[PDB]
Amino acid sequence: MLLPTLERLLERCGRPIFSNVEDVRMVMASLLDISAYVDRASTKVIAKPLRRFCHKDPDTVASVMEAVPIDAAEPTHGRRAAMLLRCLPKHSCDEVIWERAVAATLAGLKSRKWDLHDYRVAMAHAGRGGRHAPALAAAAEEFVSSSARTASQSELPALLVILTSLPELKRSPCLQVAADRIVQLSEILSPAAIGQICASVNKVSFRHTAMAIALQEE
Repeated sequence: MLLPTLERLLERCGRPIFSNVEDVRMVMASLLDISAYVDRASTKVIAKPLRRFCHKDPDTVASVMEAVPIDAAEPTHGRRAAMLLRCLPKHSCDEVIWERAVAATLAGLKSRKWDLHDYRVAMAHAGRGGRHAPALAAAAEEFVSSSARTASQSELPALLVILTSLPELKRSPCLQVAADRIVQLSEILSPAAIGQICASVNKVSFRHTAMAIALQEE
């Protein structure tokens, strides 16, 4: 609800200064509630101790997660899910919570009210886990389709990162669809952008003559 109220208590939460379980549980409930309502900078800071207690025990995660639920049609709660997956351990996490987050991400992917970085963050963390439920990647071939309809120079690096990161999408024709978009959008020569395109294409051995000539013209 209030961002600055809970930020000063992080130093007393990561270290067991507040040895009481209930006090840190209420603090973590407030932190999870505000995690949806953050800026682009405090998102990194809030997850520093929360990742540790999330790694500690799935029941500790659930005691706070049920206190503050997660919605998929809202950008802020979609983020809440994103840093949930950020803090979710790759090993000490029950597959039920993983599937619940997967369903939330599915409904959010069909919502698309989230900010542009939310999809990248959620997909990166899902790939980091990668233990179960690749069904999102399934729906991904539609989402990467929808972005391909607009596919402006700003969203193109994120779209191709999403495309070339998923193992199921490595050989999908939407790669060629975005490839022809790159040809049509060859007038944009932003160095960091083309760096991202190169870091996306090099993930696989993608070969396309039009990309080669168009990229090597400049």
